[PDB]
Amino acid sequence: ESIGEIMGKLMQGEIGDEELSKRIKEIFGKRLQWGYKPTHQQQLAFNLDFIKSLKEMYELPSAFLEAAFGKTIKQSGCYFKDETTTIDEAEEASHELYCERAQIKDGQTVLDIGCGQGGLVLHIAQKYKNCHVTGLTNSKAQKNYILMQAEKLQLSNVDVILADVTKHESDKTYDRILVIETIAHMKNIQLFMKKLSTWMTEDSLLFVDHICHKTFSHHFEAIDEDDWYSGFIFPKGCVTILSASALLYFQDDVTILDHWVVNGMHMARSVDAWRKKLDKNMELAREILLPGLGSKEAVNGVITHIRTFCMGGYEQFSYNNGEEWMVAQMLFKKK
Amino acid sequence: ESIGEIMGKLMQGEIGDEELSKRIKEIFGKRLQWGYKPTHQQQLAFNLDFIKSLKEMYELPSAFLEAAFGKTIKQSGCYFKDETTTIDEAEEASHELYCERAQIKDGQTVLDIGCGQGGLVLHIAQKYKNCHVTGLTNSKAQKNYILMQAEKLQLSNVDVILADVTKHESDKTYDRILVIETIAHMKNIQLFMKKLSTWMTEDSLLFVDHICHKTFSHHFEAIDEDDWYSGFIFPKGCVTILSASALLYFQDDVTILDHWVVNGMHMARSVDAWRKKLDKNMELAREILLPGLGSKEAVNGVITHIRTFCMGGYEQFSYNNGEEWMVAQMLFKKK
Ligand SMILES: C[S@@+](CC[C@H](N)C(=O)[O-])C[C@H]1O[C@@H](n2cnc3c(N)ncnc32)[C@H](O)[C@@H]1O
Ligand SMILES: C[S@@+](CC[C@H](N)C(=O)[O-])C[C@H]1O[C@@H](n2cnc3c(N)ncnc32)[C@H](O)[C@@H]1O
Ligand SMILES: COc1ccc(C[C@@H]2c3cc(O)c(OC)cc3CCN2C)cc1O
Ligand SMILES: COc1ccc(C[C@@H]2c3cc(O)c(OC)cc3CCN2C)cc1O
Ligand SMILES: [Cl-]
Ligand SMILES: [Cl-]
Repeated sequence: ESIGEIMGKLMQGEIGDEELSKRIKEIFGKRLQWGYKPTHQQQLAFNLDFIKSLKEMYELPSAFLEAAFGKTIKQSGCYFKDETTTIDEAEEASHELYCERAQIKDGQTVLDIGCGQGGLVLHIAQKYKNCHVTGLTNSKAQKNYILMQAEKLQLSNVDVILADVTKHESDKTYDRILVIETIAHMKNIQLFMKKLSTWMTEDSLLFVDHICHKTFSHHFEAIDEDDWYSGFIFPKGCVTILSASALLYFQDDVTILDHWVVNGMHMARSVDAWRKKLDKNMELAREILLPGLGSKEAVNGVITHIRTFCMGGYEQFSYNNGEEWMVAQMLFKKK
Repeated sequence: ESIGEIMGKLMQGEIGDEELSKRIKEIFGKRLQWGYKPTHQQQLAFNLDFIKSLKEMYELPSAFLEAAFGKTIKQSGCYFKDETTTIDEAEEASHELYCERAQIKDGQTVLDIGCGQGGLVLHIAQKYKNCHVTGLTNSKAQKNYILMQAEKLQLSNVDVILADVTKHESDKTYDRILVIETIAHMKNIQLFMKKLSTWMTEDSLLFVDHICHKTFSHHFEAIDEDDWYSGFIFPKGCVTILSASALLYFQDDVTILDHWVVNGMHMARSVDAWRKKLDKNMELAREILLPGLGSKEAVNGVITHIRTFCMGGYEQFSYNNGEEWMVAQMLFKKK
């Protein structure tokens, strides 16, 4: 079977969920074989090579997003206490976790880099009325959504910077900088962390949450010629999965204070909840998308892409009961 | 069996080698059970707790040393290419490895912290005639030995500082600072690395080699009431075994450039070679020690201690084909 063949059946809805899950699980299995080395000597050689290599380097309508994601349209791993925890509850729990670990206190200036649909920005703004909370996003649609929500929620302490963070120049500093699942998209990590440090003072803290593998780093890209999945999900080579410890080697400009990981079952439950909600609201979703996409085929294409992302993410993060791919968190101060 | 009972039989030479090895292997096995956590979440919690805790904190005659250790009396893990590599060859190979990884070049000023009997100091001084090489040791006997050897070898580029490194104050800086298996003895790591950084310029490099476990950190101390070994070897709580990654969290004042580990079989072969050489020269060793110790019983005691250290070290570093306890190496520059 060629890529073309599998892609054909997938797009026609000819692959059942069990086969789809099985196929993607196998692809991730091959990544594990690629990444695990026989000795720690070899593991560190592999990991440091990757780290050294790094140092050399249309939008969906909000109504569709509301029908697939949770209440605040969080697009990052959430935190599920119970088997019965809803996605809305898991969003709030994860916001709370970030506030704790980043040591948010009322009255601080807070910058959220790559703030998405602004769930965390709105959470902090509501909980800490004396905080001034700035979201930074490269999407005008996202900025517009956040500002409307802030207006609706009677929040007066929210602003949004519309910028490519890699290009953004400012003299402004913040007490707290948060980066929630944005760093995977950063082409230039060393320069990224350096830039963030220039937006900190001696009293600031930087909190980063990133998708990871516990042991090794990898680009999200085809493992071989049999891998139809990786390039389907990310048609660009624009996504890097750092190991859980990779950022420890990026302390030129910031210094680590604390380090955690969150088991991958939380991410797995997140993507599962999105997949189930999209499935439930499938008819509605196809209706919402049709105007802006132009044809039922183009609508089916976008839905297949998002649904497959969730199915694949489930297999990735649930692998070995969440003990392969997971979420890493780090707290830093400025040098 | 109480500690007293096992200690009694050990001191009388009543425990055969097989039983001795077995007993010590079991003690190390219990340490592994203590250190490995079921999830990476828990592993990082355990490791960060240890790291946070750190941030709150008679001499043997040279003739005896010559009869137990290799030619340069290296008292650190050596590097064995072949099954037939001698300890003398393994000493030289490890010196060479340090020179490569620390990027030693002719003409540099070089400081070796806790230089022991000065094998590395003498190696660098001989190989790089334009280097000025300083050893720092807290032992007058060690200083005296190094200076005599330098005289014998017609070396003019060696000096030795007699100091407790934790108390040593100087304005002098060095192009290269080497720390070979000394950091385990450092009570205050954060302050240690800070002090070293004040002896560096922007052009300096710092190379650290330390005994480690690949996964977790631990004090070298009794694992329970059945552990007669740990306190026998180190009657003080003065030895810490850092994980292979622990020093990544000590980058307040220095920044990592590279990171390696050396499989534990090299250390295992080192202690094995010492044990075999001591055994071969046993009669001679007892003769050498008798004057300064006063009784045959006191001589037997010192020999039992050193021999058991080697037997125990074998089981520790050879555990799981060298993939538990091993040697970590890191290269840093100043912030
Ligand atoms: C996976 S989403 C996480 C969003 C949000 N932090 C959350 O937790 O829901 C990553 C976000 O980074 C944003 N982003 C990616 N590259 C960016 C860049 N160069 N500048 C600014 N934002 C960027 C994307 O628009 C996206 O919303
Ligand atoms: C395990 S030996 C390694 C010696 C040598 N680097 C080698 O590789 O053979 C560690 C050395 O650190 C020295 N040392 C321990 N604490 C010290 C201190 N506070 N100041 C200076 N030297 C110290 C000891 O005297 C000992 O020689
Ligand atoms: C459909 O568009 C998208 C929707 C959501 C995301 C979120 C992104 C993401 C990326 C993954 O590879 C992943 O593995 C399971 C999980 C997640 C969830 C959180 N975050 C880090 C990216 C998209 O590109
Ligand atoms: C007998 O006195 C001693 C002789 C040599 C040492 C060397 C010390 C050491 C300590 C260990 O616990 C160990 O585990 C196997 C191995 C080694 C070899 C290298 N170095 C890091 C310490 C002593 O206290
Ligand atoms: Cl990320
Ligand atoms: Cl050490």
